[PDB]
Amino acid sequence: HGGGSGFGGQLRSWNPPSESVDAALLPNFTRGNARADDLVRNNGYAANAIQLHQDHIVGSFFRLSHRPSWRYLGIGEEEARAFSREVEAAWKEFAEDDCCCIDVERKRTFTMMIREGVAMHAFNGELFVQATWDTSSSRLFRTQFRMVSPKRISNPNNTGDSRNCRAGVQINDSGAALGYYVSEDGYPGWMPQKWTWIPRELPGGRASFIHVFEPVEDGQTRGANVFYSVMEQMKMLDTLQNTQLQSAIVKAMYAATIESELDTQSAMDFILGANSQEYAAAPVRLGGAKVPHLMPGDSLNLQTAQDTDNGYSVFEQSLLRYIAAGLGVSYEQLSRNYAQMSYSTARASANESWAYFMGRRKFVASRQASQMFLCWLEEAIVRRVVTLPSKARFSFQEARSAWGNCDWIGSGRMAIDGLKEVQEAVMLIEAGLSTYEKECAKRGDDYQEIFAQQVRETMERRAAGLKPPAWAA
Amino acid sequence: YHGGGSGFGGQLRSWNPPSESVDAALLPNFTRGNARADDLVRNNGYAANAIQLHQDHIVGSFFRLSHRPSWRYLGIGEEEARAFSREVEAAWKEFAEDDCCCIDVERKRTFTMMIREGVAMHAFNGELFVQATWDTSSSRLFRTQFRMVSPKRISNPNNTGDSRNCRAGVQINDSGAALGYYVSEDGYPGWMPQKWTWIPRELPGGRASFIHVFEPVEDGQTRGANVFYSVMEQMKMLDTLQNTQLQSAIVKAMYAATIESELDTQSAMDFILGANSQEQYAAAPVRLGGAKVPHLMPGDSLNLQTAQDTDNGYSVFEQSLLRYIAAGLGVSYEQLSRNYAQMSYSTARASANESWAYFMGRRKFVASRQASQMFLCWLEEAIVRRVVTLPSKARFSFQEARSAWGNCDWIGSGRMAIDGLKEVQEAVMLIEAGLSTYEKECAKRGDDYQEIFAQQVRETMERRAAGLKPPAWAA
Amino acid sequence: HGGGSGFGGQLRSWNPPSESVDAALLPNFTRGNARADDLVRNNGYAANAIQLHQDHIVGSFFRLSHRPSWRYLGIGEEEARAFSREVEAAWKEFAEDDCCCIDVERKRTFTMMIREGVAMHAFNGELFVQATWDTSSSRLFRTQFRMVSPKRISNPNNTGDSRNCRAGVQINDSGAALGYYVSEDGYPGWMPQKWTWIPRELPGGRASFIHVFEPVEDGQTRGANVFYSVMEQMKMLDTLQNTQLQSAIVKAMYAATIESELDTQSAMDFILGANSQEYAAAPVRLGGAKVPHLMPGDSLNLQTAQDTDNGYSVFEQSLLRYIAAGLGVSYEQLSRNYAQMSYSTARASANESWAYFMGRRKFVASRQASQMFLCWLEEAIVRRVVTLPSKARFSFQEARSAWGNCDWIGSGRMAIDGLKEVQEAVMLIEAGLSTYEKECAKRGDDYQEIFAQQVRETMERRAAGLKPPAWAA
Amino acid sequence: QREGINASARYPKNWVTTGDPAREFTMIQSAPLMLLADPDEFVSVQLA
Repeated sequence: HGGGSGFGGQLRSWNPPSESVDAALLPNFTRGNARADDLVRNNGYAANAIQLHQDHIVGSFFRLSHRPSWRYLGIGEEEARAFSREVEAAWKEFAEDDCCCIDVERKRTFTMMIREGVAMHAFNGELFVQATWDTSSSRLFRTQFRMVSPKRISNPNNTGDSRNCRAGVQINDSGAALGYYVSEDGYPGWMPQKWTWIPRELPGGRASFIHVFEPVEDGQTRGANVFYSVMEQMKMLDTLQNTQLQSAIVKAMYAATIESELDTQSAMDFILGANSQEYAAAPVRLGGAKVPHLMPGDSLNLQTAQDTDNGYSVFEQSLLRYIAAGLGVSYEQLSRNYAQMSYSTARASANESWAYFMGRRKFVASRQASQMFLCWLEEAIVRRVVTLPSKARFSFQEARSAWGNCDWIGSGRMAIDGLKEVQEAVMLIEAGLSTYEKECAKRGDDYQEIFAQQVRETMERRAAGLKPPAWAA
Repeated sequence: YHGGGSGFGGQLRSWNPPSESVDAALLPNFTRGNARADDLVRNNGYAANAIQLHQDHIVGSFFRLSHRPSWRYLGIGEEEARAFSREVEAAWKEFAEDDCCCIDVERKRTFTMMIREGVAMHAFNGELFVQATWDTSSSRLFRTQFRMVSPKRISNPNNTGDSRNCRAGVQINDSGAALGYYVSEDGYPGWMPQKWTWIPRELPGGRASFIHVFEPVEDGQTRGANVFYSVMEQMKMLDTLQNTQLQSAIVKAMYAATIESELDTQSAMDFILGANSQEQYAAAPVRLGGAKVPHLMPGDSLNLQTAQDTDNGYSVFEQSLLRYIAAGLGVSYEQLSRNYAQMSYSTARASANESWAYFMGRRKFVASRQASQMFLCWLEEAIVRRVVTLPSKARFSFQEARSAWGNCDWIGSGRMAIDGLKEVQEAVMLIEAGLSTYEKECAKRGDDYQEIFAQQVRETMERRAAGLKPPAWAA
Repeated sequence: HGGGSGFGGQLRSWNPPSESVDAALLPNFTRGNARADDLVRNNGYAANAIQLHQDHIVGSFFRLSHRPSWRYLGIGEEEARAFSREVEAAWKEFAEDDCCCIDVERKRTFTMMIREGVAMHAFNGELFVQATWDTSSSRLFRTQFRMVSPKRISNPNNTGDSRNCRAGVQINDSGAALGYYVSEDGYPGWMPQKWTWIPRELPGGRASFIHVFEPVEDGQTRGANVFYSVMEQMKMLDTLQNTQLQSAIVKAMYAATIESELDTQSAMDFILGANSQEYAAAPVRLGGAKVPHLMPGDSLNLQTAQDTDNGYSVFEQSLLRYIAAGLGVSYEQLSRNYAQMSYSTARASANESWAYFMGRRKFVASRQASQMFLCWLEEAIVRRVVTLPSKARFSFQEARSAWGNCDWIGSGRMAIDGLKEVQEAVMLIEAGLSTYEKECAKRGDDYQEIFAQQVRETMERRAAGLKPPAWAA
Repeated sequence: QREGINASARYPKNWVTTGDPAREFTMIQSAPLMLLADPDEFVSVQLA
């Protein structure tokens, strides 16, 4: 009834053409990406939002925590944890390598690649990573990675979409991804953009190509950026602010008017002073306050102008809050209008934003990082630089998820106060309902090396013979 | 009564709604309503915001299982039941969140993705459908994969009419219980035939082939209705309102000044504004210098229109309508609109707790049900392959105790700490007073007590071996 | 004397008839429910109201506590407790069945049953549930419940109402109904409409049918929905918001006015930029300020329009307060409005709302749950899944109320801040005024399984050898 | 049209007529115009 026709007609002419998400998105998929890129590259708010995503989803660092299923594999805890320590050390010394050769592009580190993927998935809807084997064997690990822009995946020869070939993506009957088509760079746009077909999964068990996105309906082959719900509104906001600024420029730039019957040059000389002794018209000096004389017929009237912000600030407030709601980031984070705010309200808003950010982190960054880690781990175990337990019930290729089971640690939730939150943390640990690993992970570190460094600190202190710390006996 | 009769002074004399069942009230335009809902969620920012709020609060980032089989009902020893629960939880934790990502046939979703996609489909569609099937590939230990299917695919085959037993391609018996569904294949591009296929809900052996989850409102309802029905027109018209307000502000701001000269346009421009001295209609563009007060002559004038307020009550009117839509959608207005201003601590707490209660109810009635159904379907295959050892002295087998063996609860994102310190004080004092339990508070926090105790004992022994300091739990 | 004629006439015509509520309601009984359904389906406020009603009366969970009158039945307390715990175990393993087998439709659980029933009683005045014995051997229980909307029950073939056959309800001379004439499903609207008569009570003492509503006076047969005093204002307010939105739309749409004797195309070209050099007249490029040069005899009148919200916010405040009073719900939770109210005021509002909800819960949901629970209990007893005490002085049919004595627990009062209420409960327990089962019920738990779980927890803690919890010795 | 099912392959309708000689009438409504997107693809040969 509400969706039927509308009260007194109303929406009698509106009826969306119900089709699948692919049918809704694909026809203008390239144009949508181009518009998103234009907005993000020429709009301050879009850049602020993507920066907020970058700093919150993963932060400035990302620490691995590899917890293999020893119980599932029938593996003793001692060798399981020793192997975990070995692989953690290898991964941490390899990922942040100053060689920067984790990617063949040699311009990014592991965290930088994760942030690139997060950003382009945010403003495009999906992320593409390719894993390759560098021919050079000088490095212990010859596996590198490459980020791919979503626009680089497209139908070869501009062929139309089919049942199985949708936008350069060959999928099976079940819809699972099978093959991808990629193109080399097109700069300058004058040479052929050739095509290359890459299987998503190499038959050996390794994942040659990984395409991660959050689908909204079955059969969705390409992700859609969150911007789609705010495109026109943010473009209109930018246009309105720009034209309002220009109008204010004009209204302020015109201030006074003089009218007279005689020659304009003489009138300006005898009214505005001018420098007639020297169309350039007649620029005048700016000295002290001056009062002219005028005969009847002439008149010099200043213009009262008009208030340059007659509610435009409130309109900006409403539009910015709408854009923030569409983006999923808090209004104060997006606009930095932290006025008229109370402690409890700011805390609640930051809390909900943090919950959304953590959800997105787990669903994008953690998954892609785990995938990259297992891809590297396959080469590591093949090159036997690490050794699985001999009593392994299942092989690594059989239990990749079990062997490569891992979570991640990003930037912690920086409290507005800190005092209350850390009192809460210490009261939690003393009450025993939480644990050191949980709270250290929340703050942004790992209890293992925290305890190791505590041992180092107390050893140094007792060697210096000054004072034992608050952990001894 | 008098209110429902005719109305004061006629008033609502033309209001005669055709009293009928929700099937007659919704099925004829069900596709159109769902299409409008999809349009709103794809275009309107508020709809997407509400959907994301549902996604992040109904379940959140994580969704953990807890198997609590009715050991007392089944006549099983508690230790044996605990061992069975531990082994099945181990299998589930190594299976559901696998990096294989092969829980779905689509090979691009996780189990949390399953739950959140399903709850979103129910939110903006009224119902959710998941096909639990068996795959022939032996590469995996488990040959069960899932696929959520939009309600659009469930439709009347060959777009024919509907009967007493058939409703939009749904077969219901005399009692009305559904038994089979005609699902149409995807139609991208629309240049190939849309073919239907009939699927039963359960296998002859009892395995649920097609899980359907929704919340009916009255007896006889067959299809769920998205909550957005009552607010479709409000959302659409407010979108149009913001668009037209943007346009009006643009034009009224853009037209700033005007000239009333008797002469030609270019003469007026280069004698009132300036410019000229061109390089090579479009009149002439004036460079933005400074001041440049002009001179005028009789019969000529310059008028700078003052325009008017760009937000003359628009913000407050939109705020009122946002309260309206928030009430309709069942989520807090402040969370929906990012209007976290001029709110007292008590007011914020009240809104947060009522919205959280609603979210938890929705969680238990949708996500818990769907997860339980799919988990028991998986456990069916697990016990078929005997990957888990059933107790020997069971008073009943699994076939008669599907629910008894599959009795489980779920824990999504825990109660978000609005203030943290006060909540932790109340929790610790509850523990001291003995009114709550470790498992209860861990569940409220989004955790479980057994593994947290195991981790605490592990850390205790580790630091004991290191000889640094015992923690706050000894002897 | 006020009720006679009024001051200066005024109500010289307002003389409503004096008749029974059934007499004043039944002729338009269908119309009222139709309009109520229309509002609840296509009104945001109504949907919010019903959702709040169900979520507060019941919420997520709704559990049982079986307290038979062992003192009256002459049964030992320990045997009574053993029977109570066994029947509770059977009931809990039966109710949460995933197949929704308690419903013949097999799509809703027990809590869903209760919530749907209370909601349809709210927006219709009454609830109808029937019990059926299927021949299916797949389950230990053959009794299932089926809901009936008030539309399905009416006078067969729309026959004229009589003294005892009122709206399809056959009532004895005294005033207690005994038979119902239900109608089959109305969809699709081409199959013949059929009627089936059902006695409310089976001859054997089992409630075949149950109809729950609260009457307002003697002789009442059908309930009245909560909208009977509010619906006209509700729909009028909906119309007001619609037309005000339309007015705002058109006022924002029409902003500028062009006046000129010139032909419209040339006028647009020379004034509003236009692009005639290259239906919908002509699109206008949105660009710079574009100061025009209208000739004498022309006008560029910018319409200042009018404020969108001229008192509509205050009007919505007043009307929503009236609707809240009519619905018995607090305006705050009704309209999601919580501004300019203090902690004490909010607590008072929540208190009165919670008191109303607890009364409504007891008088609707508790009664329905008790009825269906005893209906299941009689089947369980006759099925011998549970054994009656040997010392039973009275038979089950005699002591049906005594045997089936039980209460119910729904979602607790989640108060404003938690800490103050929990500490006051703790000090109540210290002072010995409240009791453990009372406060755990008010929190939504049961002291029995609470104690069992605490015993389990402390046993686990002893086994792990970390620390005895706050219950030992 | 009032029920909004104007687009359908087949349309059944059983409807009664009022008055003393009341009687039921059944109706099937259809609008078939089956075609082929490739008219020249098929070839028909009349034999002799």
